[PDB]
Amino acid sequence: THKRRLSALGPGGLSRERAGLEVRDVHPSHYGRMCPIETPEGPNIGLIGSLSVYARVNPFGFIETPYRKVVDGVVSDEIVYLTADEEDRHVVAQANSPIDADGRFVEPRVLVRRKAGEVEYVPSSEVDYMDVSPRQMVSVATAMIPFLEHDDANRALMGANMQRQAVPLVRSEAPLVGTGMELRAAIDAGDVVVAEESGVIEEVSADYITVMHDNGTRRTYRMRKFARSNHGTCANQCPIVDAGDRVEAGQVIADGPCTDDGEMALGKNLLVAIMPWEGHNYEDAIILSNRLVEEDVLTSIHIEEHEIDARDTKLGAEEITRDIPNISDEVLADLDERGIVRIGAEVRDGDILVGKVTPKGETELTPEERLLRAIFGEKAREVRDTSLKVPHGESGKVIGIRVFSREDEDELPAGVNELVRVYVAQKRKISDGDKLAGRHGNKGVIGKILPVEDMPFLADGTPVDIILNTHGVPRRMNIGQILETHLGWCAHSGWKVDAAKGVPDWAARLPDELLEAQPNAIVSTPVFDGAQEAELQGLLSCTLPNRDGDVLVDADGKAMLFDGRSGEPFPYPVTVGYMYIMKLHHLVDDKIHARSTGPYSMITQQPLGGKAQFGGQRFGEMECWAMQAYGAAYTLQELLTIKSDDTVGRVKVYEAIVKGENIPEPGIPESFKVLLKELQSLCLNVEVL
Amino acid sequence: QETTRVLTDAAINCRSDKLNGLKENVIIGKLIPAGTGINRYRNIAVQPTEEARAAA
Amino acid sequence: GGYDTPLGITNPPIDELLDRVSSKYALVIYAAKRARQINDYYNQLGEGILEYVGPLVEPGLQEKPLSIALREIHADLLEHTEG
Amino acid sequence: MLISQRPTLSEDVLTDNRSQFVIEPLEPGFGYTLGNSLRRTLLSSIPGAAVTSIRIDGVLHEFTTVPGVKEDVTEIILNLKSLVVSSEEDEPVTMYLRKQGPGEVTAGDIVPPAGVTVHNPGMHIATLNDKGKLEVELVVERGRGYVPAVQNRASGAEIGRIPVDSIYSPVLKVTYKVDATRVEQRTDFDKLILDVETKNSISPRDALASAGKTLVELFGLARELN
Amino acid sequence: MLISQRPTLSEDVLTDNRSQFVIEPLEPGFGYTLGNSLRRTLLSSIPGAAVTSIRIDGVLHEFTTVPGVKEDVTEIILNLKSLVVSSEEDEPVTMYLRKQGPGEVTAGDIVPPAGVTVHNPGMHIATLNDKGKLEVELVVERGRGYVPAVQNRASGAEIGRIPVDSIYSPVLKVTYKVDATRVEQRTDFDKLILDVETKNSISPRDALASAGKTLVELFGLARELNVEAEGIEIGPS
Amino acid sequence: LPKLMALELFKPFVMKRLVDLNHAQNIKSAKRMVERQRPQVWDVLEEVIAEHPVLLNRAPTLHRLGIQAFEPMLVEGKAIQLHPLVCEAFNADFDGDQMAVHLPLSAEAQAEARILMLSSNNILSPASGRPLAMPRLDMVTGLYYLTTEVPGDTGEYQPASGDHPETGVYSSPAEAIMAADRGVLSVRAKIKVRLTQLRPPVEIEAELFGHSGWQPGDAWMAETTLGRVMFNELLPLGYPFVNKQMHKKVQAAIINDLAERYPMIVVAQTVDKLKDAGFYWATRSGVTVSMADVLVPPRKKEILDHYEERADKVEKQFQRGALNHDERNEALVEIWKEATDEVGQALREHYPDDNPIITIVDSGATGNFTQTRTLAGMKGLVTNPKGEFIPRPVKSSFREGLTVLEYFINTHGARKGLADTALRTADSGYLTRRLVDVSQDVIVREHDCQTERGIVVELAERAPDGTLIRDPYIETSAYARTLGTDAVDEAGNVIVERGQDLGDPEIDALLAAGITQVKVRSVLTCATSTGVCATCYGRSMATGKLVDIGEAVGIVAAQSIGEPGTQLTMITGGLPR
Amino acid sequence: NSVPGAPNRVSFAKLREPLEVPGLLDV
Ligand SMILES: [Mg+2]
Ligand SMILES: [Zn+2]
Repeated sequence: THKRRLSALGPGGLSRERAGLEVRDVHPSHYGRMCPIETPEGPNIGLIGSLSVYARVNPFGFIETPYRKVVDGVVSDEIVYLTADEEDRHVVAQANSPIDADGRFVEPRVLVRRKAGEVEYVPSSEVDYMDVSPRQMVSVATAMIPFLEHDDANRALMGANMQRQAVPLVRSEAPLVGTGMELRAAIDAGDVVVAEESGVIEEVSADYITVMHDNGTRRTYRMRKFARSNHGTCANQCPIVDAGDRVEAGQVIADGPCTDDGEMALGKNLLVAIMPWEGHNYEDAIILSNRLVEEDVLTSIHIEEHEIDARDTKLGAEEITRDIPNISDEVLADLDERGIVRIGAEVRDGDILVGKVTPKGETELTPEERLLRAIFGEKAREVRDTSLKVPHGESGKVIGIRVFSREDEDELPAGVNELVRVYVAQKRKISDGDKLAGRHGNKGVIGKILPVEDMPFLADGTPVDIILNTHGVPRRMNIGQILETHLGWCAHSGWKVDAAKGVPDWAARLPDELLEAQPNAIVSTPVFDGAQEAELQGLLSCTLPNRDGDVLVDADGKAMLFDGRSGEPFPYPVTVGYMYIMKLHHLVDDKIHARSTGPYSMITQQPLGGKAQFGGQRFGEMECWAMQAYGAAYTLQELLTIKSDDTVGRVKVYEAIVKGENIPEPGIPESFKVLLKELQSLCLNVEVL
Repeated sequence: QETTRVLTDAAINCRSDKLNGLKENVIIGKLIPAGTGINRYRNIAVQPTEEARAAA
Repeated sequence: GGYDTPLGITNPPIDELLDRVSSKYALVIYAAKRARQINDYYNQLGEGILEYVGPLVEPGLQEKPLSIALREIHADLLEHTEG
Repeated sequence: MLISQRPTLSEDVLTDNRSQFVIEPLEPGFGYTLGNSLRRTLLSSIPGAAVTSIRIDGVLHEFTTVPGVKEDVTEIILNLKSLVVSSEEDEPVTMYLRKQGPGEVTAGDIVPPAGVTVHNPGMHIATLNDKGKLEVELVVERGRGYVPAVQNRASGAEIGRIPVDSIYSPVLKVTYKVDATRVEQRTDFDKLILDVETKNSISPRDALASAGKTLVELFGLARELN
Repeated sequence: MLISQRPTLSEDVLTDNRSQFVIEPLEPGFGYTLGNSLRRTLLSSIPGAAVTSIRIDGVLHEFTTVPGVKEDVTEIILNLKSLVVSSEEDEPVTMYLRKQGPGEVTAGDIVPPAGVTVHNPGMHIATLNDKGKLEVELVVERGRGYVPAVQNRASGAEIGRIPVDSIYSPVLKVTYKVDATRVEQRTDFDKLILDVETKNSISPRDALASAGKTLVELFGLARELNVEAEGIEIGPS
Repeated sequence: LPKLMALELFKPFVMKRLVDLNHAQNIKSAKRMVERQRPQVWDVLEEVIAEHPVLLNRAPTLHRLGIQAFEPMLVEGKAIQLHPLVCEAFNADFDGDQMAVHLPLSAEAQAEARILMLSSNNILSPASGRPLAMPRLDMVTGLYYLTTEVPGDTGEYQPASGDHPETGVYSSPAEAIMAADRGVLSVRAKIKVRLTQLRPPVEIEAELFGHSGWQPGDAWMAETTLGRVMFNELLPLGYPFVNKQMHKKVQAAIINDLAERYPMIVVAQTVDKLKDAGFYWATRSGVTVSMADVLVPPRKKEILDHYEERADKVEKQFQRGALNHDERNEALVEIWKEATDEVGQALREHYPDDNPIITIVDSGATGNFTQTRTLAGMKGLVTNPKGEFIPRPVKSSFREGLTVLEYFINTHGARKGLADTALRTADSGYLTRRLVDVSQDVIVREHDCQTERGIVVELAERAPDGTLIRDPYIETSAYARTLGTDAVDEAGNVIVERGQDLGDPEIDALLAAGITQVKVRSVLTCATSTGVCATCYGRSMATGKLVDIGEAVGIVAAQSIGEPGTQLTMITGGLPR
Repeated sequence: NSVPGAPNRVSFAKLREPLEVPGLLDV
């Protein structure tokens, strides 16, 4: 989706604030060519478009679209790429049309669009051209979203935008229910091993596959193993087949990322509950079950990279070595012969990565410390102890070691003698507060990781996975999760429809040959032509039970459940079932920041905040207005003075905290006096009285 | 905005402040005359009863 | 009247305490200067004695002098003037 | 009236790993809380055996591959998480597993030291080719419940040590249901049946009566102790 | 196993029969193992006596009128309900309260037979206006727990004896809540809060030991399969 | 409080304390020992945190109460737990927002936290005097289920005497708890008990007592359900009974009265008990969503067909050229709006009341019935991104399943819908900011200005066919005011004198007088030089009493007006108007 | 459906699709 992407702004294009809110909206010419759904939620609406499925580029530089052409009520297969300009003159028919076996219409009266785009209803005489399909207004990532036609387009914009931010897991079970896109998606993605030549398998490995082509020659295929992303995710690849298989050109041999069995997978199938419970689902709060963390089913992979070099200075050169200034040896016994640490060390924050040391120069010391150095009998050296250490809240093993040097023929920019890189990976458990969502735009964070026993559970006693709250339903208009709840439990359950004498009217048309299901099934519904509502109620009417004769889920799709806390059954049947969920990338180490005392700017005395900095917390304006609204002015005098800009106070209040003495009075903000000097620079007798 | 002409005329006027406004007192960073800033409230003598001081 | 037992910071209730000061502000500065006298007092208690006195009410085992000054106020043991 | 008798128990065996347990008579509405009590116990409070950590000669860390095998290490970790074993004594003894040649790594191919047994010998682990060699040692420890991974650096173990989360759990699924007479002359009594399936480590009598002994241990201060 | 801690019990003394209990420490998750358990336990595991059936002379057909007193019939019913009596005999024992003339009848005004006792004899029951001679039949038997009012085995053929609910439990209200304090040193262990409401008959500490003792007596059924089983140990006192 | 971040924050303080007892030699063993995170820091940490306030912020800053104080304690993990009622003041949702951290060090500011900035005592609106930590959606459905009244329940008060007694009488409430916990007595049934601890309303204890209806130890019969019983058990002892179904407005009146006549500390206690019980029954209320729960409007089709013959006649008359474009356009607008109104009325008329779907808005929790009409029923008319309505119209529902085309039209009002949001919340602080600017010298200066001028109030105008009808807009107009003029009657006497706070009993008294004009002191007549006087201004919304001297009211006025300007929708009636 | 190593997945397509999806990288 970074590709196929339509952008408005840029060089040779408009200015962002200087373009009005009229180019942003859609026009009826946008139909069939650019999906109106996929756009970022922030200040880019109308600026970033998304290219649809069946579009194609004009050699002149425009969008061309195929359409089926009908002559005299006979629809041909004559595929004609068309532009919107000639489309204005012409007659575009309807996708879901009562078409009878030739291209012939049952009805004579058909909905149609004019060149204005107004929806008119016409007799079946003028129609030259017909739609090829449904989903023509739909982009690619839009097309993986089932039951779109039953929920809000705004929520569709939300969760549609959310699915690009999914993370890979380590298991990759296929989703229980999808559409005809996911198998069709990854085969053009090119992260998955596609069979180039139709041959037979000769011999595989864990890391390579040596194939046997039918005509003579062979070929090996090195799969990539644990490659680092641009964001630090896992790009491991893995074989799925055996060593002697007659394969065909185009087939899947091995998959890499989130895909499985030829199709994408953003998570797992889980058992869902729809009750509100003890405020732990309070306004989109989400809870979990204990089994998943212990069965590790949501485990993530994160690779973080560090890099530093050895350079030259005016005095001399930087040094990478095992020789350190004054330091412990416990912090050295995991390092190699020549500085850097060895393979497979587990670090904590503050540990030393690369031994880096530079010369000082020739300075003087205090006589008191020079005395102590005579007392402890150790002059150190004329160098500086400035080595590479790990940033904070970080752990994990180091896998790869990459290292360059100027004297060793390595091309690298000037002033530099030597380079090194570090790759640090880490298994991370799922914990509280992380960003979880379902496909229908519903989302939220993890409040409480429960034990396994305080949990809703069946008459057969099977514990539930998550519980969702009621009130996300009405006002956000997102009942498609309920739809796939019923259909999902139909899939886990399985059926065999007992119409041995006569098919019911819900199932009288849809396909044939479908009226059974072996459970743990593999099903799909397309975008606009999937199931219908009485059919959904119809599949619930067959209820192939787990072990014994047991209708746990009634004809209204609810179950009777027990208290997992005190024990008694609940006095109402509860909507429950299965839902396919997913996990995103906003972990708690990412957005955490904290600081008592650190680095500051050189221009101002303000704290500086970046990646390797602790971060600083930007305090605004209306905040100060509300501080005035309390009138807690001593707080304000604390904030803007001893915490912001006055250097000479910071040592005083910090040292007072050290001794536990009184809080000193906040002195004059010296940053204020800087303005006065600027006024005195410009012919101003300014004065205080 | 247009701060130059806003300053240079008052410099002819040689006008001053009264420190009465409070947003200005944020700019100078001194205590504002609002909330905890009134002199009758920030100038409290604090001393015990002598009877409690007889307890010692 | 009879309400409940309070917990920690909400102990004591401010409802009796707002009776003692006409405003909230002089209550704040009142406890503030008192607590300044106490944090004077312990770093005065360490070395040689001065005319600084206190505390009037017994503390807990480990208690900060802010709440100690609050309980001095709720005990109703001293007075003040305005400015 | 104070109807005066004492309820009893008996067993109806369903399979080797699954069976029935009936308890009657009862106080009215009572058996719900006892049922959640014993269920809530058996989901948590049974000791067992679990392998803790391993070491393979061919690796230094986790995320590499052995030449000759088909599978990466972490998939094997997830496989051996699904094993079952039972300890006799209480100390961290070691194990071994070595194999050469093409084939499938079965759980029954492993050499046990004296005192432990494994209840699923044909469970798949991995596969190899002509070119591959198998080497793995296994450290099994005794305990209860869930434990997360311990730190190697805090511990005194070697470089090849691989800490993995261990779960001590014999049980798979616990459920129950009641039969309430409540006859309409107020001599009311109920009926409880219990069904627990373990994962073929111990009998339901073992976790059942042992957890009951833990309960009787648990309410000692609930007695006339105070 | 061994729990590597030891939980303790302590009572807190409010007013007379308003005891209050806490237990620390417990590993997760064991407050809920015994909260509703001890609730139903001290609810309905201890025997007791209560009013079984009553008959008053002259209240034969008109179900709501007693002449000579202010009170209607249903007030006498509910007022006799809150009347503590303790006994030992496995039988519906008969009692008689009777009084002529005006007066304010109290709980001590009835003659007790042997085996029963009144634990609040200074309780008010009834007021007699003028010259209304009283005679009330009373039946009390033993039993456990709370019962609904039994339809008596006459089905219309009864002389006018009135059966009602019998509250054999001497307890009055069980409530509780949990907390999970000391989350780091104890590594997320727990905190128990108990509150019990009790009649004046005995101390709730006495009922505590007996009922929980019967709870221990009840799981001895679970105990008598494997003596050589593996339970988790607390330890000595 | 997350504890790694906490220990990361409180470093110099714990570095002071750990050396004081002899765990360390110096600062260097202290700081290094912190960087090792040795396990000896933790029991120190609980000592150094307790009795120290903290501050928290969420961007953007709309009004004053978006930063409030607390006392923290430790929480396992890297997530910030939070009491739910401050989400109203934060405008917060559990989606993945951020919140900020602030911390004073000077104990003066710590007292500023523990007295003014503490969230314990900022309960009401500074703009209206209604509360903000007034409970909401799930507590609303909890109390609403727990206090609704259902006839025909099991074991309900029978009386059919002649064969058996009345049978709805119980001595103690805990008796009814016990029988309720057996399956015979049902929870939501009308029953009769006698209450020995709680207070009956005015009419009952008036005729029972007259002098004082004190209720520690004297009883009185009643007839309610058990849910309202344990509801009023959570109420304070002095307060009488209620016996109504609980609405958000009703509970708003409850918190209003208890906020008036009582000290502040009892309030939060009662509220925390209310969220406890409200969650307890909010669980067992059993509110689900199924596909079968959304019912089908049965004869909606013939209404659609009726307006299809109407619109077919109209558009035929446009096709003939009997009328022009805009006239038939507006004709379709009005006719299809009438179709929308009929399907709305038949839609609400069809449903039973025990649908959990309607029960939300029956409680008035969130949304309205129009959202149900979009859910089940019909959507109707979609605007242009230009702004004109589109004449198609939209006929189906989400539940009926859409076609391509109606959804494709709904794109316009959707996306042009979400365009306006950042425009609103961006442009509001501009005007709001200038309101902060011009008002920045508006403070309280002294106690009393003592002019005699004053404004007059409308005060529930006559309508002499009923001779008194009440002003709806008393509430922003008459309360928190001070009399500068004496209230005079039909000739009589001065019923209310100069200088009272003008609450509800003044409305009762002057309403008993039946007068409509009282000259009342305001801020527009204040004759002070700079600032205004407390008598000129009146009762602040903060305490519910007379404002103090150290206040600058213009700032609170600025946040009050500029704050809810986001929620303005739709000659101009909009916000730039 | 025109995919060699495809697993079976049952659909609810009432219509057919005469033209297949083009190649996505062809843009
Ligand atoms: Mg949010
Ligand atoms: Zn004035």
